[PDB]
Parts: sequence; structure tokens; C-alpha cells
Amino acid sequence: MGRILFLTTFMSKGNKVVRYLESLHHEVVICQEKVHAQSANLQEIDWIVSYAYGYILDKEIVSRFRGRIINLHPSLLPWNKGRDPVFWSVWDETPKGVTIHLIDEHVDTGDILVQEEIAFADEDTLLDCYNKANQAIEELFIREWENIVHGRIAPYRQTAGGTLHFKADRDFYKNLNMTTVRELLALKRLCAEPKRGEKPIDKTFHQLFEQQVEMTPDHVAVVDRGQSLTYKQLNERANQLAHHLRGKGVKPDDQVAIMLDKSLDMIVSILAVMKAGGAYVPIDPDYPGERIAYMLADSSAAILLTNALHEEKANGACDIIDVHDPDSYSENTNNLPHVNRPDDLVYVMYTSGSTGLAKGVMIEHHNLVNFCEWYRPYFGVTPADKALVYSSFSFDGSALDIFTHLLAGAALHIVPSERKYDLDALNDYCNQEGITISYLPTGAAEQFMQMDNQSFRVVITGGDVLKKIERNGTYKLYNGYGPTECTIMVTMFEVDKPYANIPIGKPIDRTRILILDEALALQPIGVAGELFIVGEGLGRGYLNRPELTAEKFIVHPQTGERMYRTGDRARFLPDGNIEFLGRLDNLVKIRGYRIEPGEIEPFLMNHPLIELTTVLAKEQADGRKYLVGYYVAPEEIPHGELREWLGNDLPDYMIPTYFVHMKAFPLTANGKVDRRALPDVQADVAPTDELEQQLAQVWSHVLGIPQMGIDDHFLERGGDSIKVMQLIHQLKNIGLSLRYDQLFTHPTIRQLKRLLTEQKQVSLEPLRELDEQAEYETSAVEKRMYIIQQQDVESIAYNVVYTINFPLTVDTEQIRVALEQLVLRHEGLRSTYHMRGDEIVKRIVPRAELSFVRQTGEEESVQSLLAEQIKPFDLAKAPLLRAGVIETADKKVLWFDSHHILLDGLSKSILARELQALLGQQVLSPVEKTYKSFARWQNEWFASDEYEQQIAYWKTLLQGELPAVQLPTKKRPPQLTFDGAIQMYRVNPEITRKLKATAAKHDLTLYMLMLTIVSIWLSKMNSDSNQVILGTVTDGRQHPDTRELLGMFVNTLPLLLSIDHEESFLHNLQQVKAKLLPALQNQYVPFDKILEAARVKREGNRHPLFDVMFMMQGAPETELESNMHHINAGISKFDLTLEVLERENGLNIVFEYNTHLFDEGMILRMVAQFEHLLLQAVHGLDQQVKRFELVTEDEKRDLFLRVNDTAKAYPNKLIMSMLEDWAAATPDKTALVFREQRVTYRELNERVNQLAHTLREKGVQPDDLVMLMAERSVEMMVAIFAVLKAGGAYLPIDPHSPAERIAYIFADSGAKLVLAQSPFVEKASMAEVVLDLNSASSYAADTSNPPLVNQPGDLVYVMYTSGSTGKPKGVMIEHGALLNVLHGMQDEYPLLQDDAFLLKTTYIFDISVAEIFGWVPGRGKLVILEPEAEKNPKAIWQAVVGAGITHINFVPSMLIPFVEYLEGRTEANRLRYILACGEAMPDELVPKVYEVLPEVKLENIYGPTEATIYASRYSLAKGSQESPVPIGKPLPNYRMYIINRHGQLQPIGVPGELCIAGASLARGYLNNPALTEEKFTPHPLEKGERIYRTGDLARYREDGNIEYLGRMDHQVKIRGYRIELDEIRSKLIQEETIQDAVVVARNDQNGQAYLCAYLLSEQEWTVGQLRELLRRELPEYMIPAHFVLLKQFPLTANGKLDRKALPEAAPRTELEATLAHIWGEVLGIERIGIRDNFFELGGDSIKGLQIASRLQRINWTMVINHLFLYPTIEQIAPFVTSEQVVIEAAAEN
Repeated sequence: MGRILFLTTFMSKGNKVVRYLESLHHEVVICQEKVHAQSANLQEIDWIVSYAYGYILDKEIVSRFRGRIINLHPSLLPWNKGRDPVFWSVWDETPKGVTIHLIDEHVDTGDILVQEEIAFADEDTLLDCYNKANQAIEELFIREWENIVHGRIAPYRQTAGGTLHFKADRDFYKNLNMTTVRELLALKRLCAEPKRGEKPIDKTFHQLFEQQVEMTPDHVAVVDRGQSLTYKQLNERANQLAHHLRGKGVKPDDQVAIMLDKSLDMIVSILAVMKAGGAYVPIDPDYPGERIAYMLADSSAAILLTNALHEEKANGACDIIDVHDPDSYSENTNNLPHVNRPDDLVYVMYTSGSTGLAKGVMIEHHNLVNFCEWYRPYFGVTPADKALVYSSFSFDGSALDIFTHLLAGAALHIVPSERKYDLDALNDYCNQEGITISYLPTGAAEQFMQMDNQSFRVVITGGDVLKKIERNGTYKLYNGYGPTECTIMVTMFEVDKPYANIPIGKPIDRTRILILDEALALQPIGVAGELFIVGEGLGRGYLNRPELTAEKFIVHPQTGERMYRTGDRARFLPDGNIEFLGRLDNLVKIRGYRIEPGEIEPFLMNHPLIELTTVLAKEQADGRKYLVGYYVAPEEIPHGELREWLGNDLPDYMIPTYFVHMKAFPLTANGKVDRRALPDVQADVAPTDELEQQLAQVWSHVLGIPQMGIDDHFLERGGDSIKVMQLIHQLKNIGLSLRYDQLFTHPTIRQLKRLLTEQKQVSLEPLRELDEQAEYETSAVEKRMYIIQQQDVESIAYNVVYTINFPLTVDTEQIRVALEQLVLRHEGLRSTYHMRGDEIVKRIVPRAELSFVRQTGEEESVQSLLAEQIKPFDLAKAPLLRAGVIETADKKVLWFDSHHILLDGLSKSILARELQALLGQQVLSPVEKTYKSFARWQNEWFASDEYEQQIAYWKTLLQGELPAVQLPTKKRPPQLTFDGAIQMYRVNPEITRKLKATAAKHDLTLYMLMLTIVSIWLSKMNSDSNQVILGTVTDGRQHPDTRELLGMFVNTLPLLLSIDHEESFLHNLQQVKAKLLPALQNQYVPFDKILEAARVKREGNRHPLFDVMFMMQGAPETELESNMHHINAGISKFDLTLEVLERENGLNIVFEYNTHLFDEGMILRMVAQFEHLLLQAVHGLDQQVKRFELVTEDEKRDLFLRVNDTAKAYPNKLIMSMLEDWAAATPDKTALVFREQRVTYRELNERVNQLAHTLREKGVQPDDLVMLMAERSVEMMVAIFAVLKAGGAYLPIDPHSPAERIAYIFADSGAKLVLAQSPFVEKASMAEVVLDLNSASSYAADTSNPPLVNQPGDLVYVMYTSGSTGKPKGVMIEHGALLNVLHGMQDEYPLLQDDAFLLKTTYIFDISVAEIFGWVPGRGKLVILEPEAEKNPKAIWQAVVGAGITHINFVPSMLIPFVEYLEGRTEANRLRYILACGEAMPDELVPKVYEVLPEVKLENIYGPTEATIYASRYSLAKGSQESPVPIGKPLPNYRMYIINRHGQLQPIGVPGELCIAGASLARGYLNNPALTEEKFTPHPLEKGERIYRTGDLARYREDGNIEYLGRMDHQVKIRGYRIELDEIRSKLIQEETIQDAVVVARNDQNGQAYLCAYLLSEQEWTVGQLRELLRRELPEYMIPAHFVLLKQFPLTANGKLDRKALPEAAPRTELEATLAHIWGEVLGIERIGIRDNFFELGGDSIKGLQIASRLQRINWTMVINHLFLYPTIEQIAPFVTSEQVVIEAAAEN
């Protein structure tokens, strides 16, 4: 109780805590303005709560509210204080969290009441992190509010520390909100300034030159042809000339012009000017007279040093000092007094005079010094190295060549002018002199790479874009980048492998590169932007141009460092390198696409016959820009070959319309490719018919191509789905009618001529503007939307919300006026929907008030503020659109939300186009047509002939069995859920251009290609299904006069495609196209009509026809539409939606998945598999579809590490050896227990040897088959051990089996002797030397141990199969296979000496083998259970208590009785594990088993006979309950693979065929090579050994365990849903009159399978009651149709449920009759029962609301959700009479 003043940012901030306060009877006064000391906001206030408040309270307000002001700060105090806590916490890597504290006189330092921490994931963005922090702090304020008003929380002071930030501190980071934490940290690390350690150099260039000369005086400095000089002579000459220059008057920062050629005197004069104190200005004598005059006039140089040949080029403007005059050189060879400084100029160079006038770049000494100090240790320039002065001295190229080598002791070499251009002579000179390391420009290096050089060791290139690295030398290639204004180069990269775009490299020492947008803000890693250079590389600026210097060399307003603009578009790579993308002024619009020509260069140079490529943009008289490609080649390549080569990876608008063959590109003085000295030439089946000329003109007006040809494919000339429609529109301006599909079947002008010369079919019927009526009709789409909206009244699943971001200079009132004008313009924004009877009617309102909202939020507060505004709409009120403007701290978010019935895609485009037109002050013409006319026309068209022909296609296609796709989902909810999330996948522009080019070349679109990829992906996830089905969204614009109207026109189409894996990818593309063309031909059919024409019922937890949606959007029309972002409020309309968008020349694929079906890991793995499939199909066009795989290598390794890979070495000693050892060790220990016989180890060994010696004597070799048909007794074990010691394998035969099976086994195997008991000798018919087991004969007197002749590869026992097919075969198992399983079970389950083992199962199965040979290793005792106590549970339970058994192997069919006959009576002991193999263990028996015996462990085991008894184990914990009871990971030395029909690994969730491999695999089938080869097939996953195909269908889990589904030979396809018969078994225990049951899928005559639930009961139950009991929870496609009565299910030998031995109303009251009559009038059935299901008699969503309309016609409001819950008239009756209230009034006078 109290009155709380809630101060915050805006009105709706933190609605959770406000509602929590209002629920606790507390009044909340929301305010956002500044609170005055004496106002109405402070009078009568008990508490004050602040949540990101934008103001500061006064001192008196805090004084009058001590301990009453509670502040909420989403940060871990004292860290991150002020503004933007989460952002600076993620950036500065501080411990994050949330805090709820008090407010003192100081800000953000009060006593902390509550303080908690929070963790931020790496994949979460800053916005998601801020949302999570706000949610956590709101939950904390909700949870700890009753602890503050009650004084429970004890305030504590804060700690001294933390950080502090302000408001503008984030101005440098306004474009980093949509980035993740990992990307933000990477950007922080790769852009952090280095530590204060790089000390600057306080020395110039001449000082370092003198220091180097003093070290290596006699070393040769510069060489010129035949003459060379040393460092000493060069230094002396430079000193003399500098003395002579200083005698004239050379002062610091003064300019001295130099016009000399490449020789010694040039470098001499350069060094002299450097030592004298001035800066040398190089002027190339080869320059034209105009450029030389300009460089002489602009430069303030009064002294010129030139020869007598180039003297007249000076025109006598400066003091000429000839460098050949002896009087022009002094005599003092000593060095000049150093009077220079590092900030003084060293050289002044001019740029190119192309773009404007030449600019005098001023470079200081420290710039060059740093460049040389970086260039020397980086490449290791030794004094023995040689360089070349290749580039002219008027560029930085010569500087790097001269100074770089000159500052390390190298020897420069002057390249001859006769051998400069001729690269052959240059290579010869380099091989002669031994040049190691020098710089060459881009073109020169790319042309020199063809030369065979053997002396080069380091060749550096730069200036232009490097695209060729293939060379003929052993030297390293280095790419350099750097403008003239930033001292030669700034970044260097070492080329080591081919790249599609060669990066420029990392910056040098004391140099940094920034990627900034147009607003001087930082850009994330991977985003293009303008390049900025900072550091020591920057010079002084431009000569005599201070304005341009300040315009270029700028000062950042945020940081303050002096940066330089390079005007180049670059991008930051994640590895630290920088990728050059081109210039910012080269971006040209080529046929509606702003692209860069440079990107076309690496795709044209890939041709083997082309060396150099230059793509440029030229302008024609029409004003359009076209592309021209100049290529260097020895021979001219035709235009068609180049077009075909470029159309493989690039789209049509990226192919140059002209190609020019050149011998060599003209290079300038610096070596760059002259883009202005290129030659431009023009050129040299043409139509003839008037109609052909008209079609060519129309294609020219649409596609924007000046010349169109006849055989020119529309898709090969830049045509998408949009323009085609426009094309049709243009045709409808001439009178020709063309459909959407026909253009895809007639792509050439010849086929268009063939089509337009047959029939007319031109229905020139205008939309026919309707008159002013009171009520207008509605379309079927609007009818469907109204039906869906009235189903869930407060639903926002069909609310379309768009957001735009405008700058702070845009007025909100203007936006409001534009939106009001748009509402008053279109009638759709002024329409209401009503229900007059059973019809949905539309009413027009002439005026509607727009609900415009204006709020003041923040950048990080947008998602929650928009979600708070997403509220359901009322279709009976106008308008149906809400608009709001949220003013953040740097931009304004304009959001608008409408209903899907009024706004779709093209309507959104039109709205964006009109909004941009209104915001630009433009007059729009009134609309001509309305939605009402289209509705009338479409309602009247439903009775025409075209509608019948279009609906006949859907009636014929959707009449048979439809393929039911199955996605790897979790447990589907019982109802239709809509909660979902969205992931994003990015296809880079390269693969996008590749896909588009492939589609255009093979006569396809990108839409059809993506559709085929999605279909192949769904097929692969559906175990390579032949047919798939999925929904798509088209245009729906049926009438031509509807391309400029507002309203929902889109229609959904259920495409049913066929995928043939045996064919190639191109064949599947063609099949998908041929299946999509007729579907798009009949696209104008309502989805409700398609559902009704399917003749298929619909009532479940799945969609009607499809669960996968596929949508695609190309390029937007206007720029405002590109700025519109669609906001999703966590609503998934289907199970999985794939929305492709063509954005930023790349593809954005939105995966809209459901949360109850997919989490985050599964959807990420699915996106990865889709990416892998796309990458496989983009390169494997001719490859087969079955060769493609989904599961990537990472997921395979993860599954192999989590499931398989269990190599554990086990001893190879046979069981016979261990038995002999433990018998000779402990002879007096009990080994066998049989009623009163307690045979030890010694007596057993002797009795076994007495028979083994006789078997060896009567001829028994290894690998022989000895039959044994003895029952459970000591003699059986003795005979088994004797046969094992003899060498042969024992074959168990059931004595109670008929003679036919025994004779068949004897005929199939071929044994040599049969061992049997005394009553079982006659049954063997006395075959071939039979021996009695009970007789005293056939027992030798020798009791010694026979030699261990057997090997681990011999057969241990033979196990015939159960004979499910009819012909059983014996399985051959080796000793190693059994021994490995035994050792694995002993390691997982220790059977020590005090422990025991029971022999329960019959010896005619592999399960009994583990009991027989399990007590061997562990010195245990086996209790041979009597055969009479096999089915008696009491005797087994008593023997377990008596003998004290620890390990027991049970059957999932005998465990139920074994537990029911106990019910927890007496207590047992020593019992540990309970092994259960054979069938699937249920889940409703584990808790009962643990309640009966809470001192045992449950182990679900699985393994066929051919896999050596068991193969997989799973320990069911006592505290864990698993719904699907899995089989667990494989045992040690086991490998279980879930493969598919094509030999491909299945992912998580997708069911596949299980196979087992390992060293414990059986040999094969006895005397059956065909079946062995069929069941044991070699798999490519295991290069050696072999893998057994179990023939079962199972699936994995999230952890790695396998869930046994069922046998592959038994498919479950009931009607159209694939649900196993395991969920029906859950209602068995819930019932009382039925004991045990079973459900078996049966077949009839027509093939339609029908269920038949066999159950056991005391009496026969009514079929109607049995169906009513199952109808409560299970639907109709799961209830069996037949029910029979059985006393007890027949069991087999093992004790399992034999699946092959089984025998083959009226209404009362008034409301009931009313609902029955209503259903009879709507559904169309005469007699309506009181318990009949709504969906049972053809009840669709359409008729579901027809019932509600009929009810409302009788004044009854019924919700469709209530009908979905109560479909029975017996569950709808108690909800109708509750809407009648009799109210009367008084009347008396």
C-alpha cells in the first residue's frame, strides 16, 4: 500500500515491475519530465523508483527522501557508471550484472541494496544483451520488492573503483549495436592503439645517411651501366654540392627544383639538397612542357639543378646551377652542419593532372625516416643486396627504391632507358648484375612475372590492384598500398596463396588504418567503408592549398587525431589484413545495379589466354552507362567466347557489352594503367516484322537494354520476376495478353511470335469501378483472414510490423501528415469487416483517425518498445494500421503495424514508394481502381470456365496419396503452436552471382534453383524421399488493374515436387521447373478452395498440406523500401519457413523455426547442413544428387567423439585357459549350484576333460560343428566346455522342438556327431556316431588339461536365426567376438568372487551365452535354474534370495509378470544389475521396478544375434525418467552407424538404418554366401573390415544415445501420418478391465493398412467403448478399426509377445437438437450424433466459423478455439446457454 512515483525514460518502460506494483495495491505515477521541487509530482509520495532516468534530482528532493529513492542500474557497480552500461561492460571486458541501489547526493554511488551478475554469450548481440539485462533486473526488482519496503535488505556501501562514462562517449560507436560480442571484441583488439613504447626518431635522412657511410665507406653506393661510386665518394660529392648550394642561400623548408635523368648526378643533387637544408622537387624531363611549366610556377623553388640538355626546358625562370660545371661544386668534403629538424620538408611531389589540377604533396623528413626504419628490418636488406631505380624520380616509387636501399648499405643500379620498357633486357641485366630486391609497379611486375628470373629474392608491387601472382621465379611477391600524401606506402602484404581479392596487408610501424562510413563512425569487421590513415605516415599537406589540405587532412570531432582521407573503399578481414575493394567514385549504375567495374577484373583474368584486364564505364548519348573490358592477349578472343566465360560466374549486367583486345596497356610515368589513354571503338540476327519490332522495343523499355535480339533469352539479359510482370503490363498497353507462366515457356522472341500469331484470348475487361454502395463483397483471401482472426481474437500472428530509421532532421509532423494522406488516399486503409449473417462484408468509411504515437526512447530500447505496441486489431474498426515514432539519441525509429489482410509484399512496396514520394513534396495522382471491384470480379470469376480449368488441376493433382514430410524435430505438441524464433544465413555476393549465372545459363531463375535446393534438402532429411511437398507464396495479382492497389493479394500454393537422386542436379532442376510451371499457371485459386478440392480431412497438430514454407524476395524498388525492416514478434506461422532476400548483392536466408520443435543448436546445425548442400550443388551441377551430403565434417567428428570411438584392449586368452588357471588356483571354491549339487572347479574341470579327451580321440578338429540338445543342467555346461576344449563349436538344439526343424538344421549345417541326454537320444534318430551324455561311457580316464589348440578366430558357437522369413540360417560367431563382449560387460559390470550369476533364459538364444560364459572371468558361480521354474516367478525369486544372485538377464516381456508377482514383499540382497535385451523397454515400468526393488540398477541392452548377443547399453538412472527409452552408446570395441539408403550418415533426429561394426562381429551365415554378403556390406566410412546391416530403423538424440524405432520391413504410414504404435501402449495401465495389450499393423486387399489392437481381458469389451476410450486423447488416425478378445497372448521360446501368432446417438434437449440441425445445415449430414466429432464429418476451419455464424444468427457467441477443444456437441452444450441474461424493467403510474 502506498503511492510510488515511477520516473524513467518514457511511458511504457518496464511494464512488468509496474504491473507487479499495481498488483500489490500500490499506485504508480509514471513520469518522464524534470521533477520540480514544488510540484504535484512530489506531494503525497511514499516511494520513488528510477529506471534509466534521463535527469538528475535536486538536492532538496534527495534530502526530503532519504532512503526512499531506489535506482535500477543494469550493471555490476561500481563498474560501468553513467550512460550505456551494457555496451561499455561488453567493450571494456568488465564484470557485467545488474544492481538495485539507493540515490545519495552523489550520482551512482549510493548504498547497494541488491546486486547480481549476468553472463553474455558470444553469439548474442549488444541489443540482445541489453534486453536480457533489462529482463533480469526487472525480475530482480519483482522478486526483491517485498524485502525492501519491509526493511529486510541491509544496505551496504560500494567499493572504491569501477569505470565512468558519459553520453557522447558512444558517438564513436553508433554502428556497433547489431554486432555480437565476439565480433565486438575482435574489432576492439584489431583497432586498439599500441602501447606507449614506439619511440619516435629525432633524426633526419642525411644524418642516417652519414651514419651509414661512416660504417660502410668503401661499399659501392650507386652504379650506372659501367661507372659506379662508393659511399665515401658519393658522400664527399654530396657535401661539396650542398656547400655550394648553401653558399647561394638554401634555408630550411626551402624548395630546390631538380630536373635530371636517371644517373649519378640525380642522386648527387638529391643528397646535396637534403644536406643543405632544403627539400628537392623532382621534375621529370620526359614530362610535357605544360606540366614542367606548371611545376616550376607552382613550386616556390628559385634554384634549379639541371644539365645543359634539359636547360632550355626551364625557359629561364629559376637560378639554373649546372651539375656538370666544376665551379658549381665546392671543395669542402666534410659534412654540413646539421640545421634541419624531423618536421622539415624532405621532398615535394605533384600528383597526376587527370582529376582536376596537380597537387603539390609535401612530405616531412620524419615520414621518410620511419618508412626506411620499417623497410630495412622487414625485408632484411643487407649491404650485399642490389636495387633498381626503375620508377621515375618524380614519384614515391623511386624514393622507396633509393632511400630504402640507401639506408641499409645496399647498392642502387640505374636501369637503362633502352632496357626499361623491354623487360627481356631488364631481366638479362638483373641476372647479370644480380639484383635481389627492388620495387616495380603493378603493370610492370605483372608483365615481368612472365620472365624467367633467377636473381630476384624480394619483388614488391603496388599502386594498382594486383591480380596476377603466377610467376617464373623463386622470389617472394609483396603487395604494397599507400597514397602519395601518406609517404610511399602504408600497408604491406606477403602473397603466399591465390586469392579472389588480394589483400593489401597490415599497417607499418606508427601507422593505423580505420574503416569509417560517411558519418566518421567506426565500422565492424567485415563491413566496407572509407579508408582513413592515421599516424606518422601523414605529411604536412598540399602546397599553397590550405583549404584542400583541411578538407583532406581532417581532424576527427570524437577522437581528435589528424586523419587522412584516401577515398578508397576497403574492408577489414578477420585475420587482421585489409581487403581493397576499389574507389568510391567508380561505383556506377549499370542497368539498375550500382556495381564496381573492378570486381569484374579478376573474373576476366582467370581466362588462360588473358593476362591483364581493365573494366571501365563509358557513357552514350542516351545518358546510360555501359561496361567496356580491355584485355591483353596474344590473339583476339571472340565476343561470344568471353561472354560464355563470364556468364559462368557473373550475371548479365556484370558482363561488359564490349571487349577490346590490346597488345599492351599504356602505362604512365609511375607505371599504373592509364585509364584515360585507352582506345574506344564501336562495332560492325536482326528482326523484320512489325510485331517483332514492337516486342523488341518493349523489352528495351523494360530491361533497359538499347539493343535486343530475337534469340536473346529473357533471363540471360537481366530479367527477374518483377520486370516480367512489368513486361506483361507493357504488352497490355498494346492490347496483347500474356500470362506469367507463358513467358517462362516462351523465353525467345521467336516463341513469342509463335504464341501471338495463334489465338487472341485477350479479355479486355477493365476492373469496372463499382458504384457507391452501402455494403461491398469480399475476396476469398479476406474471407480466410477474417476466419483466422476471429478464431483467436487476441492473436497477433498475422500482424505485419515494419520499421524505418530516419535522421534527427526529419520532422515527425510531416511523417504524420504523409501517413494521414496515405490513409485518406487508399480505401483499404479506411475499410471495416463485418458479419451480416453467414457472409463476410466490407464497409467503406470516408474518414478515419490514425492512431499516431510519439515516444522518446533510446537506441538500446527499441525491440521491447515495439513489442509493447504490437496489439491485436479489430477488423470492425478503421483504420487497421498503427504508426509510432520513437526518438532515440541519434536517430528516429518510425514503426507501423498493420494486419496481414490489408498489407502484404507488393502493398508494402507501394506504400513505401508513396511515402517516399510524399516525404519529398511530390503530387500523387488519385487511384483509379479499388479493392471492391477486384473482389466483385474475383467472386464473379469463380463461375467462369478459366476458374474451372484451374481448379481441375488441383482436383487431379491433390486426389491421391500425398507424401508426408518428416523433419528432425523433438516431441511435437498436441496442438498447433506458433511460438518460434529466427536465424539468419548469409550467402556472399560471389556464390550469389554464381547461382544467378548458372540459373540464367541453364534457362532457370534463382527462385527455381533455391526451390530445388530446398526440395533436395528436405528429401535428404526424409531418408531420400522421391516426392516432397512444401508451401510457397506468389503474387496473386490476377487482375491487371490491381498493381497499384492496397490489400492482401498473395496466395499460397502447395508445390508437390519429385526428386530423383539417381539423376543429375540439372535433371532435377528441369523436373522442378516442369512441376512448378503448371502450378504457377493455376496460381489464382484460393487456398481454401485448394483445401476443399483435396477431398482430405484436417484435424491434428500438423498443418493441412505442408509444414515447410518457402518465400523469396528480389531487389526492392525504392530506396525507402530497402530501409524498411520487418520485425518479427517471435511468431512462427509454420514448422519451418525459409525466406530468401536479395540484399547487398548477396542472399539473406531467414530460417523462421518453431521453438517447441527446434532449439538453437539443431537449427544452427540445419543451417550449416543447408550451406554445405548449397556449396556442393553450386559446383556439382552434373554430379548426381545421391552424392550430396548434409552432415559436415565438424558434426561427424563431434558425433564420433560423443558416441563411437571406444577402443579398449581386452585379453585374447581363451575361456578354456582362464578356466584351467582358476581351477588350478582355487580348486575348493564353489562354481556350480544345482539344487543340492555344489560342483567346484576341480571336479568340473576333470569332468570336462574326461569328455574332451574322448572328443579329440574320436576325431574333432577346430571349426567343426558339434550339436547339443541337452536341457538346463550341469551336464549341459560340461558338454559345452568339452566341445570348446575339443576345438569345435557347439550348436544348441531345443529338445522340445519338432523333428522337422532339427532335420532342417542338420541338412543345412552338416554336423559330425550329436550329444544329447538319455531321453533325448531317440529324437536324434541315431544319425552319425551319437554319444549319450548321461551314460558313463565316452569318458576317458585322463583328467589332464588338453592342449590349447584352438585360436581366437575359430567358431565358439553356432546360433541359428529365429526364422522370421521362413528359412532360418545358422550364424557363425568367433571366439574373439564373444570374448570382447564378455570382457566389456565385466569391465562395465564387475562380477567379483563373492558375486554370482543365474542361468534363466533358454540356451537356444544368444542371451543365454552371456549367462553361460559370464561367471568364467571373475571366479564366480553359476546357478543352473531348473527348466520347470522357467515361467514360475516365485521359484525364481526364491532362488535369487537363496543363492544370492547379482547379475540377471531378463526379457522385457517377462519382467512385467516378474514384478507384478512381487509387489514389494520380502527383501532381497546382493542383487545389483538387471540386464534387459530383446525388445524395447517401456517407460511406465521403470518407476514401478524402482519402487519394488529400490536397490537395483536397470540396464537396457540391445543387440541382435548377428552382432554377438548385445551391442548397446543404457543405464536407466533411479532419479531420471526417459520418455523414449533408448539403447545407449555402443559397447567398447563397437561402432554403431545410422546410415541412409544411399550410404550417407544421418544427422540428429532423422531416422535411418542402424548398422554395427567392430572386431566383435560375427563371421556370417552358415552355408549361405548370398545372405552373408547382403547383410554384411562394406561401407565407405570404414576402409577395412566389414559392417553388418542390421536392417533396423532408429534415430539419435541430443546427447548421443540411439532410440530404437523398429524393424525396417514394417513401415507405419497410417492415412497420412507416421506415428509409431508405442503411444497407444500408454493407456494400458490407466485402464482396469484390460491386463496386457498389443497393436499390430495389418494389411488388406487394396493395400490400405488398418490397425488391430489385440488386448487381454476377462470379458470381451464393446468396440464402441474401446473407441470412445481412445478418442479422448488420441485422434482418429490412431484408433484401430478392429478389436478382438484373447485370454493370453501366445509366447515364444524366449518369452516375448509373438506378433505373428495372433488370430486375424440422438439429441435430447433443445440445445442438442439445435446444434445437430446447425451441423446438418453446414456440414451436410442428416443424422448428427451427440458424440460425433466436428472434424469427423468434414469439419474444416471454414465451416468451423460457419457454425459460429449460424450460432450468432441465433444470438450465440462461440469461439473457434473452444470448438478446437470441444468438437463434440456434448462438450459444446455447457458453453451456449451461458450467454443469456433476462433483464426486465418496471412500469407503474
